Amino acid sequence: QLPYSVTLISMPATTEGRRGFSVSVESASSNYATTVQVKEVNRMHISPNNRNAIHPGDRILEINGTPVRTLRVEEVEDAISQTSQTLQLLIEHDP
Repeated sequence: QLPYSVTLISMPATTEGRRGFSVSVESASSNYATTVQVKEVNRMHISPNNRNAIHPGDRILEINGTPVRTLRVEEVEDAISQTSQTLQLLIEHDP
């Protein structure tokens, strides 16, 4: 009924604490990330090209090409917080 949009972005390496967003990770079974949802966004910490590509309520489907349901909760958060690494994200936009 409503549009379903998916965006692939690449976030360049930055300094510690400045990835530009946080997540809420729900882990239904075991310690795997079932769903990864963007919680907060600091637009000024995001490069101009990606500043309008990630919003609160968006869900992260894949991190650097890996579906998040196969990652442990710590691996998801490590990837976001390891600002020395380029971070590729597959983002499902919320309608």
